[PDB]
Amino acid sequence: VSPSYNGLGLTPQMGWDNWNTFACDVSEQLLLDTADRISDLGLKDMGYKYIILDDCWSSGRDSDGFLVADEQKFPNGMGHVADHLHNNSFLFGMYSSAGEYTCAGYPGSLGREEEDAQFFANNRVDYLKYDNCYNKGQFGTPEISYHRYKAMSDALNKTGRPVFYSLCNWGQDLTFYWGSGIANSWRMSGDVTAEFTRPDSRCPCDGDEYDCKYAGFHCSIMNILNKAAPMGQNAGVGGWNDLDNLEVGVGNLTDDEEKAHFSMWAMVKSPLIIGANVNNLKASSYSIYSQASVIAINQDSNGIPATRVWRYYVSDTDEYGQGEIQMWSGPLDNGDQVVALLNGGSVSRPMNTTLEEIFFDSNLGSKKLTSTWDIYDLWANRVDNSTASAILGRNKTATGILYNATEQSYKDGLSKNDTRLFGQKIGSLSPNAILNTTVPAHGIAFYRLRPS
Amino acid sequence: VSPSYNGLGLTPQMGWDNWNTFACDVSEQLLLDTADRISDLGLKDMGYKYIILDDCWSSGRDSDGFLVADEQKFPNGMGHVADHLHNNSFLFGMYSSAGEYTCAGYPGSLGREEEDAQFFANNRVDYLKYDNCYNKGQFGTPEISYHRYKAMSDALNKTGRPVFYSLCNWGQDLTFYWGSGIANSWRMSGDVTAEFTRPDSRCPCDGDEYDCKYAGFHCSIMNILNKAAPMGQNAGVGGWNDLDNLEVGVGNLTDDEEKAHFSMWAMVKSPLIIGANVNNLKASSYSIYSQASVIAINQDSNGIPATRVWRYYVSDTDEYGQGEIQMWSGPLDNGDQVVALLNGGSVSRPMNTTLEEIFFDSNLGSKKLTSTWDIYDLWANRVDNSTASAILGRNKTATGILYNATEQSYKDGLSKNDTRLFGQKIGSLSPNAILNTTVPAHGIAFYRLRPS
Amino acid sequence: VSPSYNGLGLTPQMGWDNWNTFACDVSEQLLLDTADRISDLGLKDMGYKYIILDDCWSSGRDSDGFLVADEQKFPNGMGHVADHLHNNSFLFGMYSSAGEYTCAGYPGSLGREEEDAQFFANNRVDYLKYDNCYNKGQFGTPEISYHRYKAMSDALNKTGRPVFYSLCNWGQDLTFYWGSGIANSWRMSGDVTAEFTRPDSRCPCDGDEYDCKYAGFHCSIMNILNKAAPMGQNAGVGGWNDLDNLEVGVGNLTDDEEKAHFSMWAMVKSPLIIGANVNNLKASSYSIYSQASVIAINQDSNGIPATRVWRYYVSDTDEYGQGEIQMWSGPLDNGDQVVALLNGGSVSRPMNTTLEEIFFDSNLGSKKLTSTWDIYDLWANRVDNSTASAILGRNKTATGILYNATEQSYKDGLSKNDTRLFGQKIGSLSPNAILNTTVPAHGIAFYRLRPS
Amino acid sequence: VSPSYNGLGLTPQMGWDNWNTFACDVSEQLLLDTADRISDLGLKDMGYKYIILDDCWSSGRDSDGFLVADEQKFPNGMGHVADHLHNNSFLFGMYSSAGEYTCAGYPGSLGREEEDAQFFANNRVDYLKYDNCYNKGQFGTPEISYHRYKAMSDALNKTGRPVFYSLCNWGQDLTFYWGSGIANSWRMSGDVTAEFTRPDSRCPCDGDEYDCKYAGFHCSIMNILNKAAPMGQNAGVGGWNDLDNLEVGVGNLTDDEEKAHFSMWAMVKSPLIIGANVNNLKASSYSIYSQASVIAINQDSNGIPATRVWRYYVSDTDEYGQGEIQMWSGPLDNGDQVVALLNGGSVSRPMNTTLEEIFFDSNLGSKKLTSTWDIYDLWANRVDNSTASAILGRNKTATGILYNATEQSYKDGLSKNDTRLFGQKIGSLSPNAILNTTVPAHGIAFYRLRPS
Ligand SMILES: *[C@@H]1O[C@H](CO)[C@@H](O)[C@H](O[C@@H]2O[C@H](CO)[C@@H](O)[C@H](O)[C@H]2NC(C)=O)[C@H]1NC(C)=O
Ligand SMILES: *[C@@H]1O[C@H](CO)[C@@H](O)[C@H](O[C@@H]2O[C@H](CO)[C@@H](O)[C@H](O)[C@H]2NC(C)=O)[C@H]1NC(C)=O
Ligand SMILES: *[C@@H]1O[C@H](CO)[C@@H](O)[C@H](O[C@@H]2O[C@H](CO)[C@@H](O)[C@H](O)[C@H]2NC(C)=O)[C@H]1NC(C)=O
Ligand SMILES: *[C@@H]1O[C@H](CO)[C@@H](O)[C@H](O[C@@H]2O[C@H](CO)[C@@H](O)[C@H](O)[C@H]2NC(C)=O)[C@H]1NC(C)=O
Ligand SMILES: *[C@@H]1O[C@H](CO)[C@@H](O)[C@H](O)[C@H]1NC(C)=O
Ligand SMILES: *[C@@H]1O[C@H](CO)[C@@H](O)[C@H](O)[C@H]1NC(C)=O
Ligand SMILES: *[C@@H]1O[C@H](CO)[C@@H](O)[C@H](O)[C@H]1NC(C)=O
Ligand SMILES: *[C@@H]1O[C@H](CO)[C@@H](O)[C@H](O)[C@H]1NC(C)=O
Ligand SMILES: *[C@@H]1O[C@H](CO)[C@@H](O)[C@H](O)[C@H]1NC(C)=O
Ligand SMILES: *[C@@H]1O[C@H](CO)[C@@H](O)[C@H](O)[C@H]1NC(C)=O
Ligand SMILES: *[C@@H]1O[C@H](CO)[C@@H](O)[C@H](O)[C@H]1NC(C)=O
Ligand SMILES: *[C@@H]1O[C@H](CO)[C@@H](O)[C@H](O)[C@H]1NC(C)=O
Ligand SMILES: *[C@@H]1O[C@H](CO)[C@@H](O)[C@H](O)[C@H]1NC(C)=O
Ligand code: NA
Ligand code: NA
Repeated sequence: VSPSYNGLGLTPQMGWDNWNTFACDVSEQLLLDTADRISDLGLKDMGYKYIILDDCWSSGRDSDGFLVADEQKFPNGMGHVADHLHNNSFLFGMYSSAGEYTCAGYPGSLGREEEDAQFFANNRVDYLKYDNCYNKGQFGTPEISYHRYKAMSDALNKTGRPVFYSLCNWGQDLTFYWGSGIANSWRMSGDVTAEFTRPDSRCPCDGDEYDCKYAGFHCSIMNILNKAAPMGQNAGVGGWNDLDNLEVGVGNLTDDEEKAHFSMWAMVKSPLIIGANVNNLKASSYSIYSQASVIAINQDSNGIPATRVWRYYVSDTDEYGQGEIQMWSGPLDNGDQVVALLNGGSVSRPMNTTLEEIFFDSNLGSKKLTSTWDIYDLWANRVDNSTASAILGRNKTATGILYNATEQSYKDGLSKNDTRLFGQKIGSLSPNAILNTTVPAHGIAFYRLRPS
Repeated sequence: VSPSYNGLGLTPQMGWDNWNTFACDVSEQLLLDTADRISDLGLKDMGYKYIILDDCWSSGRDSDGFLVADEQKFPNGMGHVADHLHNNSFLFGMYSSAGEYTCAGYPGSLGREEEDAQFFANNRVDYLKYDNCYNKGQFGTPEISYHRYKAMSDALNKTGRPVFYSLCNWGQDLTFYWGSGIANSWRMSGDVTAEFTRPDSRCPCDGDEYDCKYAGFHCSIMNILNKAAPMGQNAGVGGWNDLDNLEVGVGNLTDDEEKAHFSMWAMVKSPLIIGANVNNLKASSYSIYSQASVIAINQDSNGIPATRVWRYYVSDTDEYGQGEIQMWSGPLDNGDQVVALLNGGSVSRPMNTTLEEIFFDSNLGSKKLTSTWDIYDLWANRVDNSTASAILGRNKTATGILYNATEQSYKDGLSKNDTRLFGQKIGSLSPNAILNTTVPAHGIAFYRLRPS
Repeated sequence: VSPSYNGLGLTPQMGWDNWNTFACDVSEQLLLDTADRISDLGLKDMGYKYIILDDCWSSGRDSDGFLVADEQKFPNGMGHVADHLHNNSFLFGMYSSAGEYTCAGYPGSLGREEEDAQFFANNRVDYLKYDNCYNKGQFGTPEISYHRYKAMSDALNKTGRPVFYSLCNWGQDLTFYWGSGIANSWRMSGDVTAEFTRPDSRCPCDGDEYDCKYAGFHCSIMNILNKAAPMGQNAGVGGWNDLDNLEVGVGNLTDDEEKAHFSMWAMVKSPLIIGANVNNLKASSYSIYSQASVIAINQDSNGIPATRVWRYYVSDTDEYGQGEIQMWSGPLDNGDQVVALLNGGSVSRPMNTTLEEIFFDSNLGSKKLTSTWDIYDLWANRVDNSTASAILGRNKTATGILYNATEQSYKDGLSKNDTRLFGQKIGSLSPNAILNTTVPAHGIAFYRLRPS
Repeated sequence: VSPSYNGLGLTPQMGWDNWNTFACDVSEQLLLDTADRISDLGLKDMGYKYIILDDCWSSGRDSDGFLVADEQKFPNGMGHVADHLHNNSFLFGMYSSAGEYTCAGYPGSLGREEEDAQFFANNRVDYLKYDNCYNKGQFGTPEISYHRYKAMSDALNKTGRPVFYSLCNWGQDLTFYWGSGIANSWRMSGDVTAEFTRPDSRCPCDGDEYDCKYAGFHCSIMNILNKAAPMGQNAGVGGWNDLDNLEVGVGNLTDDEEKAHFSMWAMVKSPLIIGANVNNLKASSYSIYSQASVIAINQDSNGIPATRVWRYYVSDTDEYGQGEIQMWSGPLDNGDQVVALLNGGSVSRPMNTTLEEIFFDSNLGSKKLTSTWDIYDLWANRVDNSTASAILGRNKTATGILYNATEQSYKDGLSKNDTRLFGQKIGSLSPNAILNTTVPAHGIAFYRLRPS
């Protein structure tokens, strides 16, 4: 534990980034249309408040060496986009790289940190995603990467404008060890893709290689979760591990795959940044993003990432030879416990645990192991495909259907025993007894345990 | 071999640390009540003399930048705690981190070494445990970690007050190579836990990964012993490998597990720091901590860590799939040999060795291989559960029961053939013959060999 | 993506280097005789335009510390060789090492970069191959190797003469990450040899060890391709991965082995540098080097290295126990796709794929997966052994037989639907259908897919 | 290739070091008695000319900070020992460490290089073995270790006295890459021990881990040879890989084990430093050290370490589970080839090769593969146990029995077809035919091939 370095990131950030679905094809209009949609779907008031403009936004630098926004894409400048966002209670995120160029080859901020931070503050930006392309050999040890990322941390501080600082160096040089003192979150892997298990030659480090020398990209969901597993102990209030944008509503993930993915990102206290096109978002994916019960886990006050209790490889493997099952467990601020039974195997299987496994650091005879716990299904009462379809088609309003965190914070809701934040009680677990469930292929049993 | 850098640590340190059982809930009263108990149990006069106050003791820094003790927890200042300790023939240990913050998020000493060392000397501290949380990217190579730890070594020297300097950087950047010239001991792994074999996702480096890039914590007893195995050659008089505080009397280790753990920590010349709550210590655990014969191994003059002679995996595995058997052997200053037959398997098994294996660096026809050796059981004559229970319940005194090392040092005792320091002769081993014993699951046969 | 650092290497370089076949036995006469032959074979006008003089060319340094060409080997100086080359529309490459000495022990350029770059510019050199022998400990981290290679990059820039800068540090210290900002290409492995699969003790890093600490040499074709596989994502316009000179026409590779080797080097956008003796080049090898269709892949505008889609080990292993099969796929600027079915096994086998695998980053229902694609065999219409033998024996001219890229660029040819650049249409692949072929041992099916 | 940095080490050094058999118990008398014995046994005139005094020779430093020889062990100073050695045509070696202390805890030379080099030159020393104990964190990257070893290289040069500079840093930080420009030889592993295969917990890096982070010691013969295998390419005239002192005549190696060990150290161009006590040396070991034919391999002019052609694990394993077979081959300056068939398995086995395997870098149809080669057994005509026993017992003189390299160099002897340097012709190997032999357990077939 340490205080937040800048007072921000007291819980992981939530929002949306245009990259997965728009790439370099960005504009003021795109950003504001999306923001309007995120507001109208009631997703903004669930906490998805950072509208993060990614790469390809600039056209070069002026005679003073200042970044210039592309005037075709942003005819009114960036500050004007910020103003529209702020006027609808959004926060505005922008992008650069700690290199000569950005990943798409636009002007990068390496050695230009003071001017570039100043540009972002002049344009009323609230968040910076800060990449690792073209870093001119300034990597390879913790100390060199730390000083490069600190250069922009300090420059942003110098502006006097609070900026949520999001590192994007893919875990390179053990970022989880040094991120907290200079940043609010850090990517800890190469880019995720809409694949649950698929090994990819562009992502050469497997799930056990958390200290990876070629982060790459097109890393699968499970590859990234596995990399993140040991890293929870180095995250907490003010500084989070970042498992990359959610692929919910992107590509061809099954409903089970999307539930597993959203639930596990929540449970490890990853940022929850929508990667989908919200104006081209299907019903099942929308109700995943809108599951208040799961977001409440992610937004637990004094948040602690959950711990992987066990992992076993199974003979039920998919088309790519992949198949493993995992149990995760983690404390919650009100005294409850989050439990995940994760079936990464190719077939539906029964999955089981006990209080001894769930309360993994509790001694025999402790009050946690001696007590009875009520099991709540965190996926109960999800917005059904019909209501979701109605809301997306603008025939129904999200107001009164989705939980409004702006009106009543997750903390306050949990205190008042709000049904929408706990899911449904489905039973109880006593000492000596076992919790048994059937878990779909590439799916999850996601529970909140409460003292009876 | 090299001289002790500061004249201290001529044998490994012994004492107690409040962390395992009290965490941040510390006070003067806790410290003095515990110290009184350690004195009264006769554990102080066995050599357990460092009372080490861990994290969470400070409240901030004053207008001069000096550390301030929490005045609620320490109403009289730290120097007053030291005075009480010294008046009962104890030594006083304190804690900081070579980082911006301590592990629990209190003020750290990085870049503040001169003031902080001065604070400790002003408060009459005799020992510093010096952590590795929040190190601001100052790790990753031997040279950078060495200079950070040297900064505090030098600062402590500058005060003129002798301070036993205990490194806590978890082996990071090959500490065993550089610790000796600037420190008296160094942690060589992530934190131990009360588990004999259990792999843990928070401790991602297995037993063979001595050069680990994510030390983590909740590492099992065997995981840490295995990591330590190759490191014995880089320890000795003045500078020791530190396998973390003893879990004897903590959690739910079996009696065999606690004997194996205490015996192996002694045998590799780890510090022997009680991790138990001494005012909530069970009988079997108390008599483990009080085994004079085993402490005498640890406190051998001109101490040499023992060497692992062999390791084999066995089919008898526990609930976590773990099972291995090991033989260790090491020289003792008086010419005797310590031998350990370690059964990490899940079932009781017969275990065997010969003089050739025991005296692993002796040539055929050498006088060690040609001679007959008397076998002594170092666990013979342990304080029985009844006497231990009586002493702990304050119905019997430890005086005249436990060995008094203050009255007569371990060195002197061994010279005078003191029965309490050798255990019981159980037989002899001749050339060509084999030593056979039955060793309990997760247990040990721990012997001292003497020339007949 | 980033712009070319110096405006060169817009596509990978093509040419010839004397090393494989002449070693230190070089002279003006050798160079000009070879160049005449490369011109007359029509290989120059296919794009093989860099005549690269390798090691052993100098005799020492003069009283000013300037490099001196060996006056026995180069009686007229180097600039005179350049002039002859330029007068036949060739470009001239030379060699040094970023060390005290070159690999063969001649004067190296480390700490002498300004003078040596000046020497090369004074002698009208167009290309520098820059080795990594005898680097005086200046390696081990990205930052140190980057600064050493940057020293010569800057020195060459200072001369004002455009020089194509080719790194030869064998991938050491993750060159693919830092090469682009200071160089046009970088060797990414130890030296290739004329072996398709053979493990060699002089090349201790296997195919999966892309981050290798002892690059070595005598690395097999497949060893180097495997190392290169994850690296494609860090290559592109202006800066390429270099898989070493082609062994086509060197040693005893089969015709299938040479086709696989040439096709895969083309497909990953490696430089295509002839390693053969062109005055001692056999017919089958000549027609491999002259396959316009395959060169057009390598010289695709806005070039993207292909991606390895899958790799499986097979039971059909060669004399060295090696056997694997691979599928590669990559985009082409005009919208076509290159597909490679690679049979590294010891026997001829059927090989298969689908549109879903070929278009690996396309979603179900996308227009690429829903469309029908015409399959073109890129090895169709290769110059037959008879015509090749006739041309090599100076009985037939290459004019009107080999494609003339000087007359009409690869880009322009592809636009005009030139038959010589596409191979032969052999069928079509529809959704849901499978592409089936038989692939010879150590051979390849190499296709261009075009929308029907 | 590069020139020798200082003109020395044109072939690997030969001599003797007192450590293995005398440890810290050294004196002038020991050194001169041993030297007299090495002279009288005719071993000096075979090339064993460096008498290397190891650790524990000093008593401290004087008021000027100069090293002081222990006046009890060296009553006349070191220069006087040098004079006696030089007067019997020996060269004198001494020892320090690139650390605060030597390995045995005597004064080390780190930061004292100028004075210490001066001390050695003042005392007429010809050779320095320069250790790596207590290096004060100055390791971990190539650059830091290189600069530490360069500091003493430069200091020795500054004295103006030629000193053969022998590195002893156990291969740490890839010494084979940077040793040549500053030193004549470099240890490339932790200390050898008199075990042919035995894995040891004190030597945690196995045979494949050439880039080892804990070199350790008690490494077996095969462990060290395996580590050395890829390193041959970075050795040659002026700078050699050092596989540690020979264990021939030390401990309990079989005669086959000692022949394999001596032959392989010769063949890879390791230094050949006698580790035995020459006044307590058995007959079989003496005739191993005196095999002129094998020394001639090691002392080949323009020496090239041999290459491991293949390695296979066998089911015939020893008490430690070890068993592998290897073939090595290497060029010799006169055009001959050295071939080793190495049987590391537990039983006698037939071993076979062909000209294609022997001449591993030769193309089919080359003159080496098309020619017939005479096979010479390099172990033929070894001094029999009787003659050896007679010489050692001072009943026979070595003069006229052992080859005298002082009288006639190895180069000259080979030119004159001297029978003593070639062994005995036992047959011939033709194209298409196989060389078949039976090789004893842990033994070797060691051949020189000559064109018929
Ligand atoms: C995944 O594949 C499904 C078919 O299984 C496909 O329908 C999705 O693409 C989306 O299809 C929608 C048709 O109802 C269409 O309206 C939408 O534009 C389209 N999305 C895109 C980006 O083309 C695939 N998943 C996704 C989210 O693309
Ligand atoms: C391990 O579990 C045992 C039961 O097998 C449990 O009794 C121990 O906890 C201790 O129990 C004592 C009851 O006699 C009690 O007096 C003591 O307070 C309690 N310890 C703690 C810290 O709660 C468990 N081991 C330990 C040492 O905690
Ligand atoms: C590979 O081995 C073949 C035999 O299978 C051999 O012929 C090649 O060497 C070349 O042989 C030619 C005979 O027609 C000869 O003219 C040529 O000089 C010779 N090459 C060399 C360098 O000696 C072998 N391959 C190669 C390309 O060397
Ligand atoms: C290895 O073991 C053999 C027995 O197999 C033993 O004899 C050797 O020790 C040497 O024995 C000699 C007896 O003839 C004796 O003269 C000699 O001093 C002794 N060596 C030492 C150092 O004690 C063993 N090998 C060696 C070379 O020690
Ligand atoms: C935002 O609202 C403020 C009123 O609070 C107004 O002054 C400003 O013009 C608005 N900007 C935009 C772009 O809507
Ligand atoms: C700048 O840094 C200081 C911490 O040193 C902090 O108090 C302040 O909030 C920071 N300001 C901004 C704008 O982040
Ligand atoms: C909602 O639709 C998704 C597919 O988009 C499907 O997987 C899931 O089963 C549906 N849930 C319901 C309400 O049946
Ligand atoms: C300080 O260092 C010197 C060694 O240089 C030593 O003599 C002295 O004992 C040290 N003092 C303390 C208080 O540790
Ligand atoms: C002492 O009690 C422990 C349990 O606390 C038990 O394991 C052990 O067997 C007992 N020893 C005796 C004296 O029987
Ligand atoms: C030198 O560098 C600059 C880029 O800073 C570039 O504009 C110019 O083309 C370079 N000149 C040469 C000769 O490469
Ligand atoms: C051309 O010759 C090569 C051998 O050099 C052979 O492998 C191949 O089959 C031949 N191709 C033709 C035209 O048959
Ligand atoms: C010192 O170094 C130079 C090489 O710079 C060399 O010429 C000379 O021989 C060296 N002298 C000694 C004594 O090694
Ligand atoms: C010489 O003696 C050794 C044992 O010291 C033995 O291994 C070898 O067989 C003997 N050689 C002869 C001449 O038989
Ligand atoms: Na507007
Ligand atoms: Na004398």
